[PDB]
Amino acid sequence: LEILNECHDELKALPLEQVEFEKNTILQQRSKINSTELLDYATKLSKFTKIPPTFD
Amino acid sequence: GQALDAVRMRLAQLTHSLRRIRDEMSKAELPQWYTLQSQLNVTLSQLVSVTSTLQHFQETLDSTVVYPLPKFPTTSHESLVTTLLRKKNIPEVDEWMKYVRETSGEEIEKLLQQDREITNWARTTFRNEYGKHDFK
Amino acid sequence: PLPTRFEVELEFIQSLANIQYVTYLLTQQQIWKSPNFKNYLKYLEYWCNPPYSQCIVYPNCLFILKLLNGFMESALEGLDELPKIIQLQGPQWMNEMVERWAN
Amino acid sequence: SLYPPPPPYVKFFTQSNLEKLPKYKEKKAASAKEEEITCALDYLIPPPMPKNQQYRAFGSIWQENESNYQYKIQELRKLLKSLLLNYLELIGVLSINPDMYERKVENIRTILVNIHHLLNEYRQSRESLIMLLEEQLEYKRGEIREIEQVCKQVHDKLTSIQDTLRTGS
Amino acid sequence: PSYSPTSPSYSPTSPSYSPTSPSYS
Amino acid sequence: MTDRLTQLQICLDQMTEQFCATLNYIDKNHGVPPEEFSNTIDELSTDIILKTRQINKLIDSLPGVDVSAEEQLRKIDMLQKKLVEVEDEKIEAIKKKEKLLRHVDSLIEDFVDGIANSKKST
Amino acid sequence: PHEIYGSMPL
Repeated sequence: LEILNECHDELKALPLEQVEFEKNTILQQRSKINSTELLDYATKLSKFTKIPPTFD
Repeated sequence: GQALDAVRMRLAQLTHSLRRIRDEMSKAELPQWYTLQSQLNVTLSQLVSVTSTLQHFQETLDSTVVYPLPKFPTTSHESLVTTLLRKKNIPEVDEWMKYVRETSGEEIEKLLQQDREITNWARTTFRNEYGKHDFK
Repeated sequence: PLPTRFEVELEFIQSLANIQYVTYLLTQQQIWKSPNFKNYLKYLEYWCNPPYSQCIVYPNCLFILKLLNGFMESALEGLDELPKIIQLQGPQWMNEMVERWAN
Repeated sequence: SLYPPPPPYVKFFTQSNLEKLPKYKEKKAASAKEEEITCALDYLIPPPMPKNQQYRAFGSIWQENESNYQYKIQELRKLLKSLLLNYLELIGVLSINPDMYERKVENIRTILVNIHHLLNEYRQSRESLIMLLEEQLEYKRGEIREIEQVCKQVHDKLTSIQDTLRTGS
Repeated sequence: PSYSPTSPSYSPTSPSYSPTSPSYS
Repeated sequence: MTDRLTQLQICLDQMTEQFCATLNYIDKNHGVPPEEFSNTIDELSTDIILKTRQINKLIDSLPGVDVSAEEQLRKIDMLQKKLVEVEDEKIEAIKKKEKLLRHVDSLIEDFVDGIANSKKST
Repeated sequence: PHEIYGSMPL
C-alpha cells in the first residue's frame, strides 16, 4: 500500500485541466497573429537584441 | 588638518548620538517622556556645537582642495565618487524657502534702520522693566 | 517637413524606455501633479495591440508604461528606487515580454 | 535641455475632456455624415493610417502556412571558386607588379559584396521557426513517452502485486 | 579604546539631485 | 545546440581572419630563412584548403538548402495540425489515467476501511 | 490562473 501510494503521488505530480487551457491559449494566440509581421519584427530586432562580437 | 580632524571627531560623535536616538526610537514601545527629552536636548545642543565649530574653522575647510587618490580607481567606484560629489539640496527644502520668500515678498535700507531702532528700543524697555521689580 | 503626430507619439513612447528620462520626468513636481500627463499615459495604452505594436522599436517600454500605469495606484515616492528596481527586475520582465511575443 | 519638452497636446486633455469624449466623437461622426485641428478634443480620435503605408524617421523609410535554390547553390560555389582564383591572381600581382595591386583588390571585394547579396535573398527566419519547432516537438514527445512508460510500469507493478496476493490466498 | 564604531549608514538608493542642462551643442 | 547559420558566419569570419593573418605574415616576412618560410606557408595553404572544405561542407548542409520554402510551408502547417491532435490525444490519455488513478484511490480507501474495521472488530 | 495552484507541491 505504501509503495503504490508513492506511485500515485508521483503520477499525480505529472499533470490535467491546466495544461489543456495553456495549450488552448497557445492555439488561439498562434492563430490570431500572422507570421509575416512576426518575421518582420524578428528581422528588425535581430540587429538590436543580438550583440555582435565586433561591437567594442 | 587639525581643524578638519576636530570637525571629524565632533561630527562622528554627533552621528553616534543620531544612531542612538534612532535605535531607541525604533523600538515598538515608546520609552518615558523624560528620557526622550534628555536625548533630544543632548543631541540638539550637540548639533549646536557642531554648527559653532564648523563656523569657527571656515578658513581651513575653504583652503583645502579636493582631489581623488592616484590609487583610488574611478573606473570601478565612479558611482561611489559621484555619491559623495553631489551637493544639491533636497527639493522639498528648495520649494520651502521659495514659498517662504514668496510670502515674505533706499526704502529697504530705511526699514532696516527702523528695525534697528525698534530692536534697541525693545531691549532697553525690557531692561527697564526687569530693573523696575526686585527679582532677588 | 513637419512630422505627423504618429511620429512624435511613437518617439515619445520609445523614449519612455530610458530610465534617465523617467527619472527626470518624475523629478519635476508638476509633471506628476498635472492629470494631463497621466491621462496621456493611459491614452497611450492602446498601442499594445497590432498593427501598432509592429511599429515599435524597443518593446521594453511596452511594460514600462504599463509599469508607469501601476504608478498611478502605488503613490513621488518610489522615484529613488526606480533604477535599482528596473535593474533588478530586468531579467524576469524581459522573460515575460519574450513569453508574450516569442511564443 | 538634455530632455526635450513633453508634447504640447498632452496638456490639453483633462479628466473632463476624457469623460466628454464619447459625446464629442458622436457629434463629430454625426457632422461628418491632414485633419484640421478645429477643437481641442480632436487628438483623442485615433489617428488614421497613412494611405501609402510608409513611415519616415531619421532619414530612413519603413513600410502564410507558418502562422531554383540549386541555381543559387551552384552560383555560390562557382563564385567561391572564382574568388579563390582571383585571390591567387591578386597575390601574384602583389608578387610581380604590386604597384597596380589595388586595381584587382576592390574587384575581389565586389565578388565578396556579391556574396553578401547572395545571402540577402537566402534570408532564415523560417529556418529558425523550423528548428524551434522540432526541438519543442521532440521535447514534448520525450515527456509524453516517459509518461506512458511510467504509468505502464506502475500498472505492471500493480498486476504483479495482484498476482502475488492471489497466490497467497 | 573605542567603545563602538559607527554602523554603515550608506544610502545608495538616494537618487541625487544633480542638475543637467548644458547638453545641447 | 548551435544553429548552422551561426556556424556559417563563424566559419566565414575565421576564413577572413585567416587570409588577413596569412597576408600579414607574407608582408612582414618576405625577404626569415627560405625553408622555414616555405614550410610555414605550406601549413597556411593547407589551412586555407581545409577552411574552404568546411565552407563547402557547411554550405551544402544548410535542411532546406535545396528544398523550396513553400513545401516547408505545407509541412509546417500539417505539423501544427498533427500537433493539435497529439495534445488532444494527450488530453484523453491524461484524463483516463486520472480516472484509473482515482479508481485505485477508491479501492485503496475501501481496503483501508476494511483493515481498520476488521482489526477493531475484536 | 489555476496552473500555478495545480502545479505547486503541497
